[PDB]
Amino acid sequence: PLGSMPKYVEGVELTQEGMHAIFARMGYGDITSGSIYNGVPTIDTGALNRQGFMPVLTGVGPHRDSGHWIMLIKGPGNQYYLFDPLGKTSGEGYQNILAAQLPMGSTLSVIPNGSGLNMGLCGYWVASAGLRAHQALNQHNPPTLLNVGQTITNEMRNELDHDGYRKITGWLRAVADEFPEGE
Amino acid sequence: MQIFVKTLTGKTITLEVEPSDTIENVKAKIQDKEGIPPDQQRLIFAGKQLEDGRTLSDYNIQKESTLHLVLRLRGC
Repeated sequence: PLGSMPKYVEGVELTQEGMHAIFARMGYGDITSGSIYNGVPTIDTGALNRQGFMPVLTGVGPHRDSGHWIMLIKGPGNQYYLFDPLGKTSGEGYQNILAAQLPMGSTLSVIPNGSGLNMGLCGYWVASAGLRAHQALNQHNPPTLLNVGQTITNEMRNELDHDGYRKITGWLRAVADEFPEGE
Repeated sequence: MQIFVKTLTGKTITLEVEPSDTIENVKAKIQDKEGIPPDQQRLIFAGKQLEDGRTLSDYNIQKESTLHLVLRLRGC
């Protein structure tokens, strides 16, 4: 019988230290991240505006050790955006609880990307498409929200081929920040 | 008598604690103030992770000294 129970790479999860570490390696310094803990968000909006973005660990809690990374993005003016690699509906799940933490007069909109293109691969999409969405939404003449969501969806789907999976799996495996897969 | 506990999401948390007790006691104080159970907490004072039985002046942690709290959470 095919023995050796197999450690699959879709179960590599990023720690808080790992997320900070990924942003540091990319060059954003010692950033402050956010979270939603037992249903109450901690998001430092000063640091958000200073950084231009903030990763937010949702779905964690007293008993929930694993959860869901998303990206909070600050746009031009008082517009903030929520990027969820799982798609528009999932992010709309957090729209409200995150909106109540932003400055008075703010609006928080979810990037309308499609679900089903994530494939259980964590962190890479928030730490890649989120930053690219930030830059897209903050240029002089930004495309509409629909257009950014469309391009983000197409990019995740096209990067879905073998080569892309190999590149992602190399990155995920290179994450010596032991959130086990059973390890 | 007052020590600060700062976190990766930006927060400072004042904790009143006559420096003479134990690290599990600081963990209990943080659990009360923010609801995070003690077993999801790693406490680091001045590049040193803190052992439970070890006491607060074992680690020379004085008043106004600041401890960093990292949570044993992770997400997909």
